[PDB]
Amino acid sequence: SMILTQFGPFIESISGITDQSNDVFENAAKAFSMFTRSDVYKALDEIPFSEDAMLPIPPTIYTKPSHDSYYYIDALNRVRRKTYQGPDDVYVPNCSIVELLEPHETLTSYGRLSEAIENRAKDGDSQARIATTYGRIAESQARQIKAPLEKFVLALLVAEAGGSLYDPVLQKYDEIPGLSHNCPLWCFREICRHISGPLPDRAPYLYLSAGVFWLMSPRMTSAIPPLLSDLVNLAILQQTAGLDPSLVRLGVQICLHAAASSSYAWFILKTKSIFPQNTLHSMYESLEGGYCPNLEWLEPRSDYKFMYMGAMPLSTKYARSAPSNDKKARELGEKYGLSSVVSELRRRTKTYSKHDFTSVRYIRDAMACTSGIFLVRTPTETVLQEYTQSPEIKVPIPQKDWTGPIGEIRILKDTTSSIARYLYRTWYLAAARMAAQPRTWDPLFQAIMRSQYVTARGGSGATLRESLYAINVSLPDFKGLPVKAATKIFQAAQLANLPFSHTSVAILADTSMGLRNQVQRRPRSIMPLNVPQQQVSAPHTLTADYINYHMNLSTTVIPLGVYASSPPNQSINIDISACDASITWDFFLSVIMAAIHEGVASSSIGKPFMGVPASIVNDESVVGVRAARPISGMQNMIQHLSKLYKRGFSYRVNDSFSPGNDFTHMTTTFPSGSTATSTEHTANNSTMMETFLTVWGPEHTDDPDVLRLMKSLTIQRNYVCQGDDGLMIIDGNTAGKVNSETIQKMLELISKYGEEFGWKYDIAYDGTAEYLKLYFIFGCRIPNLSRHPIVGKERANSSAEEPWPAILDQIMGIFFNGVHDGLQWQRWIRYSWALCCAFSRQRTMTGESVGYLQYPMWSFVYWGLPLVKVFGSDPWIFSWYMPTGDLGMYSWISLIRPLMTRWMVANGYVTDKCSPVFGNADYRKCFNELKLYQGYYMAQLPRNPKKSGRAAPREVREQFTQALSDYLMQNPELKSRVLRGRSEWEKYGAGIIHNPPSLFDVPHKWYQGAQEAATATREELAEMDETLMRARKHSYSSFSKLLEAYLLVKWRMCEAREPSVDLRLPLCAGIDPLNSDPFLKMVSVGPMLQSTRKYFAQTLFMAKTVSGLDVNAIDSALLRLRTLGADKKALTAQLLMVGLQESEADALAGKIMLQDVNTVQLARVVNLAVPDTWMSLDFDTMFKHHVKLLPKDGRHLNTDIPPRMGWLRAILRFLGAGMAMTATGVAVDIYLEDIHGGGRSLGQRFMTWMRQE
Amino acid sequence: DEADDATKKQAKDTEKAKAQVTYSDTGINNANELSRSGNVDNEGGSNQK
Amino acid sequence: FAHADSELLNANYFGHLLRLKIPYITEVNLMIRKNREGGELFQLVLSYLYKMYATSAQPKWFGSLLRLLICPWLHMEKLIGEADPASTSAEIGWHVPREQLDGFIPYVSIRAPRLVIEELMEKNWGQYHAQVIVTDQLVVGEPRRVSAKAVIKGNHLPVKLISRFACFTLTSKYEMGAAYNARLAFRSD
Repeated sequence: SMILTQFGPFIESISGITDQSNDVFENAAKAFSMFTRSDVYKALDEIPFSEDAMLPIPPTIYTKPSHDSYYYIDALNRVRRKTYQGPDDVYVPNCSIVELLEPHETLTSYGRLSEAIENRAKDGDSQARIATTYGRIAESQARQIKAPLEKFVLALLVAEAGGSLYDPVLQKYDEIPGLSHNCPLWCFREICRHISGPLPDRAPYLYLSAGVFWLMSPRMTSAIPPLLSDLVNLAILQQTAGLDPSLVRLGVQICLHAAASSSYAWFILKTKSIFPQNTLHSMYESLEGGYCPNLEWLEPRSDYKFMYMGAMPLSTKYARSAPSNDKKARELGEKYGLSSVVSELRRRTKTYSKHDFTSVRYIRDAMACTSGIFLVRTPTETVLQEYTQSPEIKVPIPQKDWTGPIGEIRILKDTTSSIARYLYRTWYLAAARMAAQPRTWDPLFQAIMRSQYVTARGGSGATLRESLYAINVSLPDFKGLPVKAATKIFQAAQLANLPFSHTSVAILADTSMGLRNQVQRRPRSIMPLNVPQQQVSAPHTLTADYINYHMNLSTTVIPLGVYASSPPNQSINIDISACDASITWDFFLSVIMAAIHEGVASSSIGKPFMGVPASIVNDESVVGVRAARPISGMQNMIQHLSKLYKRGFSYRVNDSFSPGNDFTHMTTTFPSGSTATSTEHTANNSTMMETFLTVWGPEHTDDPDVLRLMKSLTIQRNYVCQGDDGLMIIDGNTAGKVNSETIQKMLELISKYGEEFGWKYDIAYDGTAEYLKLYFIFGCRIPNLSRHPIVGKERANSSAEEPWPAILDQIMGIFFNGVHDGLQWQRWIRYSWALCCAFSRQRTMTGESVGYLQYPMWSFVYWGLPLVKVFGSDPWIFSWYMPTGDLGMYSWISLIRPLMTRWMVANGYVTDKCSPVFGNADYRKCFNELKLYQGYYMAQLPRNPKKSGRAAPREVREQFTQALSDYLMQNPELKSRVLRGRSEWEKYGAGIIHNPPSLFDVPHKWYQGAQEAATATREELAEMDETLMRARKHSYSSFSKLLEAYLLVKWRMCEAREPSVDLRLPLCAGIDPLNSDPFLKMVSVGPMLQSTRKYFAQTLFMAKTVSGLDVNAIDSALLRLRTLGADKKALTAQLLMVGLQESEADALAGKIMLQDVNTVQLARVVNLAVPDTWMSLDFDTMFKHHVKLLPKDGRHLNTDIPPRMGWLRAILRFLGAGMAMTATGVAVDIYLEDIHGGGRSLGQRFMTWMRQE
Repeated sequence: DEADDATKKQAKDTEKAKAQVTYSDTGINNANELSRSGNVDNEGGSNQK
Repeated sequence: FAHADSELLNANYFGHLLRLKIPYITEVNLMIRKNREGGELFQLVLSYLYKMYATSAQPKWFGSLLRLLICPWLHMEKLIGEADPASTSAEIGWHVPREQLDGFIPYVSIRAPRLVIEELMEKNWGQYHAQVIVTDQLVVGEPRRVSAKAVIKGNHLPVKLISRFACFTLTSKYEMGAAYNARLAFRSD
């Protein structure tokens, strides 16, 4: 009622009752900024609840002991925590935050970590350092949320106070239960009330952007800020993902038991798999009916092309013959005292016996309820726990099987009984066939190899420059630059003019750390490498790329698992645990470096690689002879890289969360962020699975069934792997599904294969497929809602976060992750309304002058949030598969344009001047009043702007850019061809675009790419404020040239496309006849069915699509110079500024003058793009067959296009398909009505805009 | 099962995980072979009692 | 000294690693010794298990480490075998300013001629710092010095910052309570 007194018009404005207007938008936004936490906590007291949300809370959360017994000091003064229950108990305790605290100076009830304890810890006291470690890690756990916490639940109450809505297609009220029913708001309300108590201030903590302020209640524990994020996550999902009460109540019970435990994040780790194991891993186990897709492989088994050959029914034979799950899951529930939850989940799972929509929705509802916090620990725990792992090799390579040394490499013998000879054979032949290619000695290929690894995310030369000072080489420091010294670009410009022998001992330096938190996992510790170490590992990446692209070729996502999950085709999921740590010099890296150093010997015998000269090392490879043998370039790089692989890696660890912790220690783990990590892991996974199936399997079996199975399986036909993991497809034979006992015996034989040479296969076999963390059962896609939380964002550093226009940038990503998942749009997109309205006003704090900021609603619709009612239209009228930007804006205003023009004369805005789009009305007095024009151009304004540019002196700036040009370009044929292309382009083609994509942009581009993370403080933020104020105070007179160019054309929709797939088939979780728009659109157009990573690769015209610069911009520049005139030498020179041999550039320019471009590629002249919401759906057949020109009424003479400038057909394809997809309901065949100007006038206006881009 | 036990003993005597010289699962169909057991007596009946 | 270099690789060992190999047959040297642990056959089997356990890395011969230990000091004995110990000796280590119940811990000792030490004095020894922990268990040695502990924090000391020309000791102990946060400095006569 109290909320209703101020939000009367707005709650009904977004619920489809009245239309959305700028007036209630701005009044509501005034209200959205005007709040207090007491004003939010009147609300949750105000709403009465129906007791189905009520359940007991144990009292052991609020009383938790002191934290002094949990931490101790190592013998090297390392602060590490004491483990009580297993070595995985290394996380944040849940206890006693009120005592190490000092109150704020004007917020007398909120407080902060004490300054005295910080000073005594900077002295070096024991207990002070322990206390500040616990305090800072509690702050870092409490920080991991996007916006402040109450703002989300406020937007929840504003959106969801409207009650149940009216579905326009289904013509009924939805039975999403009201806000008075849900468990998590009740638990949130009661925990906040009991934590406040007698205090007048009611919030448990306050979120400033740097760190949080607490509340001085003696019953406060540190488990509360992740718990409230989980509880508001379950409350925000239940309203809009169509949950039941019961699974939400079970998830809330598990969160309460998580707070009751001795450590919150540790329990969330150890119970991360109760919900999949009882429902998804144990599904149906006896069935009688359903429908499943009948996919069929297209015979070349490297191309990954598919065919949907219809639906097919099910029978009793296709019941789950996977082994049991009862004893292990009951033990897992029994060990932690969660037996009621696992018994309830199993009782409800055993009911279902028919594969249809409701069972898949139940699986999605059970997967959605796992906790969505980010697990966090101090970085010293990460480094001292996960890096101490090391592989055990039960059958090593015997010491007789190696020859003597060649330099510091021994060769594996030919007469070797070990299994490593197949790895040696594979990597030998791969190295020889790599080095025999004439592609590898292309200087453009060398230049793109050097351009590959010097990325902006490059760090840790932080002891390299000290070690290079320790070997007495003179490095320029470039004093006077606004670069930071840590970037890899600055480091490569240091190492530009130095011989390889001087930087040879630069290889054995260390590396610092980079931390990334993950959903329900241990925190990922990414790590860089320095410049000579990433240079010297070039055969190690080239040979693995040749494996993954030419020899074994597993794969460089969804329809693969839709095939592999189809019920006659079982699948085995293969995960390799600790796959970085389990490759060392003991087995792998020894035989890898031996095979590469031996395989590259022939075809590169004397010639050197980039920068690295030839050398000589002596050999003793035959026992009788000893000599010195000349060494080529790539062999020499293997010689230098082998020292580093033998020694192991030291890591320079510095955390900000605990003072006094500073250490290095050696490790043998493979580095995560190298230039050859994922390709190397795929290559080794593929090679070991191959030599498994072809040798080691048949050597250790007696069963003809298992032997007959392993003869038919091969990695070329039945095994797909990415990174470390993958699945293995088992085809269904003639008699049905393959017998599960033989598959079980082969599985327990794969585990014995792994325990020989170091690996530890994590193998799950349950009749489902996991692949790149996407879970598919019976050919049905299931989104993991718990993987994408709405509330939390990953923060690793303790540095303060971004300014205002980025927290509003992230929410379009929130809405799009809602789009990719299956949500009831009736309350989800209305929640997106209330939230994005709530984030719109800011209250800047500039000196003595009061200024306010607000984006209009039309900006939010320009970014991709489709409207509910426009100007007297039907409620719930638009779809969220609309394009973002001008194409979208055009389409949904064109769907309503007559009714919108007729609404213009309601409250009459009448003008004599008759326009072809509007006629009776004027649009200025309407649209500049409603800030549609201002919101259109204000959405067009760039977010997160910054420019430091701290007065670079010209001499040392020029020396930095010249050294960067010298490092990127060594070979002067590249310089000659790019100066030749520049000169010919300024001769012929310059003038029409005045903006070239050139290679000399890249030294400048990397120069400012160093200062893309300078985060200067005040002046450009105030400059952003001034630009937004002047762009608000303006009054435009029209749209842009693109949209006014679009407004001339018209279309017409009818005759309602035939269905692509069956309607009864469950294809995706969360779309069904209950979710009318996305499921109905899915059945209309059909799903993707293509690999869609080779489709976009076929689109781009570049010979390998590798430049280091924006290949979309090169293809756009070539097409824009094609369509406007511009004699062929302009295109030759434009290609030569990217750099070619002057001949293939000329040939490709003469080609691109003439051939017909594909439809999707011609977006580049007009800067369109397919939205990512259309990636799940098919589009290509809709473009080729369901948006066509030359309508059913015949010619209209505003339908003809000349044979010259026929690209307008392909852009009108995008136009009609956007007009199809913006409408709710099915996709509809649309033909081309009048365009009012002709192809002449449309081509002239398009060329007129393409004069100035 | 006696051929199975001999195959396992051959595997333990060659100290592999699988006996290379195997006595069971051969190509010869030998579904009529019978080694003596305690089921049948000397007269020709069963030994349930 | 240890065995089977993966004993130094599995356990994260900081410091240099020198895989070495004796010029003699080890396996007959196993079974000659008397009163060792268990039977000598068991010692030889256990030695084979260490050798199977280790790696495939080509070690070295043992000669380089002893050449490094012994042979530089003979050139210094030929060079400065007749000058004075006061002006040709040096000493470096950690140094804490205040005085409670001056503090100095030996870190490395240096022999060098006069010009080399008078070049060594003005180098920037004040860059590196650590934490220094002094306990109160004095031991059998004659001067008043007590055992302590020191844990280096920043970067490590490079050998170019000693010299190419001076001759220093490689390995030493830390002998001089709470933490002190000391910084190291040079001292000589």
